[PDB]
Amino acid sequence: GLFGAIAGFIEGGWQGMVDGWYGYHHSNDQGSGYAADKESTQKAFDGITNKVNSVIEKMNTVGKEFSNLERRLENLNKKMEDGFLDVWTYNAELLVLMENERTLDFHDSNVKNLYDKVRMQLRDNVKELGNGCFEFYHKCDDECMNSVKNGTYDYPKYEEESKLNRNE
Amino acid sequence: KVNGQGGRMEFSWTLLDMWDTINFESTGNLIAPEYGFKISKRGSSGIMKTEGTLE
Ligand SMILES: *[C@@H]1O[C@H](CO)[C@@H](O)[C@H](O)[C@H]1NC(C)=O
Ligand SMILES: *[C@@H]1O[C@H](CO)[C@@H](O)[C@H](O)[C@H]1NC(C)=O
Repeated sequence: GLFGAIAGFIEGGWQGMVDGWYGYHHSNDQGSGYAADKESTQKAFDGITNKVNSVIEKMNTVGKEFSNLERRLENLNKKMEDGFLDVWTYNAELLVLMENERTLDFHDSNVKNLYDKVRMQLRDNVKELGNGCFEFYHKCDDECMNSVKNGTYDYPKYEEESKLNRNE
Repeated sequence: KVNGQGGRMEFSWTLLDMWDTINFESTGNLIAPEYGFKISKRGSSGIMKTEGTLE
């Protein structure tokens, strides 16, 4: 879809990531694994909750009998109720479709933004494979991996080390 | 004939106000109220058409 990440450059999902909607996978000599990015996940959830709520709140708002001399009145009544019915059914079905579209794209965008964050952080200290993975030009241990994840990664620290390896 | 009868009874009603006095006069053919219905409670409700019963 729109942001080109989900079913995008990142080709599939992770059945392996159970803690979140979006996250990381890493491998190094210390080990390998899936990690959810709990912030982005929860925030997206809050957004979706707001969305569906607002759909409920905005939507949240007897018969009669008539004689046989009352044919036009009766029909006027029917046409009215039926009219409002048609209008509300339309509004609902439509609102649901459109918001669905928006929702999927919202998720896509979230992924894209996460990826972007990591990329723009890591710079040329890594190779960017284009599958959603970055291969490091320097040794990245669990502290460094967490630093990437928690947004703190140190470029100048691994800079020239990465440089030499990227070159040779 | 209906119910054996070719005669008829045509019924009319009214809502009598608080403190209002209603007056009847007839030289014949009046079918008259013995009783009349105070409204003891007012509010949202309706008439549901059903062949069913309460459970
Ligand atoms: C982020 O993570 C690193 C590595 O675990 C840690 O040393 C640092 O204190 C954290 N900083 C912030 C601002 O979250
Ligand atoms: C009916 O009777 C009441 C007695 O409480 C009296 O106050 C009222 O004025 C009477 N109404 C009429 C129209 O006579």
